[PDB]
Parts: sequence; C-alpha cells; structure tokens
Amino acid sequence: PPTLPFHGESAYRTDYVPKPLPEVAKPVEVKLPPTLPFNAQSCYRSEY
Amino acid sequence: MREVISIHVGQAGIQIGNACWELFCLEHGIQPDGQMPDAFNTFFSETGAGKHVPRCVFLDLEPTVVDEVRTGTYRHLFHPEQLISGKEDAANNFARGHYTIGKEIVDLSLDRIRKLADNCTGLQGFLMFNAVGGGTGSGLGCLLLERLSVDYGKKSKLNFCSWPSPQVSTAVVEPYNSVLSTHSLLEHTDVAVMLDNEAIYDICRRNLDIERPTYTNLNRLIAQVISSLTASLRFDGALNVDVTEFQTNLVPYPRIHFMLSSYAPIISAEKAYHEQLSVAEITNSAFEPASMMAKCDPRHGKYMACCLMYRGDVVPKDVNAAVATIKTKRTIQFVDWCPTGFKCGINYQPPTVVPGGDLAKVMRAVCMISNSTAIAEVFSRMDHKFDLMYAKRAFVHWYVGEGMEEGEFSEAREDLAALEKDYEEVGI
Ligand SMILES: Nc1nc2c(ncn2[C@@H]2O[C@H](COP(=O)(O)OP(=O)(O)OP(=O)(O)O)[C@@H](O)[C@H]2O)c(=O)[nH]1
Ligand SMILES: [Mg+2]
Repeated sequence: PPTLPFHGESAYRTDYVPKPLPEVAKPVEVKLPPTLPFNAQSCYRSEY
Repeated sequence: MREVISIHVGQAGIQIGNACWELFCLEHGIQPDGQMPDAFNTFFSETGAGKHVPRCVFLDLEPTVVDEVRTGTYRHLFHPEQLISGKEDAANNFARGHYTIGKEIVDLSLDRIRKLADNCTGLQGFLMFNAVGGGTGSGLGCLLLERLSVDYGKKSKLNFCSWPSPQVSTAVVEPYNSVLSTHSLLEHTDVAVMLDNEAIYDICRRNLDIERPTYTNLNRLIAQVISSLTASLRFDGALNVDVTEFQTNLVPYPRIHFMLSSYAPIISAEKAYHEQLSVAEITNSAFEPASMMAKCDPRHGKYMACCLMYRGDVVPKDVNAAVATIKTKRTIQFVDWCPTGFKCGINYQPPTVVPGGDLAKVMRAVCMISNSTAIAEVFSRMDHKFDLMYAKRAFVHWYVGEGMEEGEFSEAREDLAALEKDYEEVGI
C-alpha cells in the first residue's frame, strides 16, 4: 500500500507573501508668492 | 530767538509729526537730508555745514511706529535720540502710561527736552501733539505735562488733542482714557485745541472730495493748522501774532482755554481754479458750522473769541470787510462780554503748495482758533459713555492692576463735571 503524501500548508504558511513596498516620493512643493513690493509711500516724499 | 519745541507723544503723535515736520521742512527749504540748497529758527537749527536738525521729541512706549521714521529716509534728518522709544506699549491703558511704564521713559524725554531748550535764546511755546484715546498718548503724555509744568512754569504749553469722536472710536476702553486724562489738559495746559477724526473725514469727503481718506490724509490738514498758527513767528506780515497773543486775546478766565480749529481754503485742483478763493469766500467757509474740526456745531454755542489767520496775498481792507459781514449775521452769535472778538493776523507767505498730496495751489489761506461755549458738548457725549461703563465697573480691573486706585475714576468724572458747569456759567 502507498502512503498518501501529506499535502498541507497552514494559515501561517499560506496566506501572505512579501508585498512590494509602497512607492512614496512626493513632498509639498509650494511656490512662494513673491513679497508684494511696498509703496505705502511715506509722508515727507509723498506730499512735499 | 524765536524757537518753539514740538512734543509728540502717542502713535498719532509720531504720524502727525511726520506731516508737520515735513511741512516745516519745505516751508523753509530743507532737503530730506537736512541741507538747504533766518526764518527757520522756530523749527530747525544750524549745525555747521548747512545741517538743519528739527526741534522735536518723538515719544512712544511702542517702538513700531517710531521705527518707520528711523528706517525711512529721515533717520538722517532727525537727531537719532530725539526719537525716544520704549519696549512695551501702554496698550490703551491710562494707568500703564501714567504710573507704570511711562516712569522709565520720562527721564529720557525730559533730558532731551532740556537739551532742546538750552540752545534757545527766547522760547515761545511747547506745541505738544497727542491723542487722548489710548495708552501712551493719554498716560505718559499726561505725566509729561506734570513734569513740564513744574520745571518750566512761566512757559506756555499749547496742546493739540485728538479727542474721541462721537460714533467712531477704534477702541472700546477709549471713554476711560479720555475722561481720566482731562486734568492734564485742564490745569497743566494753557491752550487746548480739540480735534477729532470724523470732522477731518467730513472735510475730506465734501471739500477735497477724497471719498476714502486715510490717517495720512488726516495729517495733511492738521499740518496746515500749525503752519498758519506759527506763520507770524517765521515770515513777515501786516499783523503778526505770537503764541503769547494767542493765549491773551482769545483765552477768557483761566479754566476756559479750550479752542476749536477751522482751516478753510480746503479745495483740490478739480474745483480750485473755477472759483475766486478771495478773503470773503474763504472766511465764510471758515465760519460755516460744518467745517469745524471738532464735530461740534457752533449754532448752539456762543463765540467767546475768534482768531482769524489770513495767510497769503491778503489786503487788510478785505480783512476788515470780511469781519463785518460775519458780524452782521444772526446765525453767528457772541457772548455779551465781548465787544471785540477777533485777533486778525496776516502773513505775507502764500500757503505751501502740496505736490502729490491732497490740496491744491491757493494764493491765500485762513485758519480759526476760536473758543466757544459750544465745546461743552464734546465732553457731555463722553460723559454718557463713562457713566454707562463705570456703572457696572467694566474694564476697571485692568486699571487697578498696575496701581491706579478706583477713587480717581470718580473725581475725574467730577472734574469734567465742574468743567461742564463752568461752561454754561460763562454763557449767562
Ligand atoms: N489724526 C490721527 N489720528 C490717529 C492716527 N493714528 C491713530 N489715530 C487715532 O488715535 C486714537 C487712539 O490712539 P492710538 O492710535 O492707539 O495711539 P496711542 O495714543 O499711542 O495709544 P497706544 O498705542 O495704545 O499706546 C484712535 O482713535 C485713532 O483715531 C493718525 O495717524 N492721525
Ligand atoms: Mg501707543
């Protein structure tokens, strides 16, 4: 008589394989608004 | 000889000094560095090779508004310790300005005013500019009057207030700082010109026709007030008036020293050239009861005195004709103890033209510093706010926290109450 060869693979042996790592490369590139150039052009030079 | 020292305190004091000392710079020809490319003696000095240092102290517990003149073009004009600053603002607290943090900056202010008075060979007045609506302008400004009235006793101290407006405040504890600071401007002040922001807003709205004016435009017209005030101290004229004669032929019995300003050749270039801005028309717009720089209608008050300062190509025959037509009108009325009520003064210098500002080229000017019993209403409107707040002891923990006892609130209101009582007593 033959031996029924043991096929069997547990939960811990089956149901996860090493996943590919998540592809993350994205910073928050913020274009700076340039400082709005200032003429609240003062009193002395403004009127006299 | 012929020197006057301006004493700016409060943030509105620096900004009103930026316009006034500007106008004094042009009106004698000083360039922005301080060099002319001796009428100037009231405002500037002579420091060797044409240098012209102004006679001012810019005083503030908050460095921010005095830093913009220290970092703009005029660090090189003003002497760099004539711009005394502090660390913490008094922060709308009369207690902080007058008792707590004003008592460390008051040393540098009096030391510099003393140095600015030692180079004088006959000093006429102290033109103090302030704003009684806030912190260091109500606080340290009051204490500076206490120190000035005790070291310079004979000296006259003019004072251009910026008294709170009726419906416009920009501050909610403003009724406290106004009422509590009356005593500085009642017993330690010889001339108390009462100005407010709304009346300048209305003048800018209907006369200059700037619909949306800024504080810098408000400082335009108040600069024109002092130029006509010190006009006779600097340039020749038919009739001259100095600050001794403003406080003599205008001021009645000594507690009543509260005057109102009304410049009135206010016009801009779209209107200006279409009309004759002669002596008759500019003085009728001066006495008009909507051009007062107070939001205070003279039509329910009695003119006790008036000081017309005509300034330009003004002939004295037209002055005497103009005072006749304003005296024959019933809407303008005077107290019975006043047969003569005008101190006319003419300066030959034309009004200084305003490149790029708001006014236009006018050949003649007029400014009134008039004392009336109508001014008994600018304090009655602030009585109603003070009594409403102090009924529930609102906002008074901020005052008592730095060492301002709860008592002074009551006799500051009582001092203004005797001030009101003194004003209808004259008009009987
Ligand atoms: N005429 C004029 N008034 C001003 C100007 N800036 C502020 N004010 C008035 O000043 C009043 C209050 O005073 P503040 O501006 O707070 O200045 P302050 O006296 O130093 O008070 P603190 O800064 O809190 O110590 C406000 O009602 C404003 O209308 C200005 O540039 N010109
Ligand atoms: Mg301040």
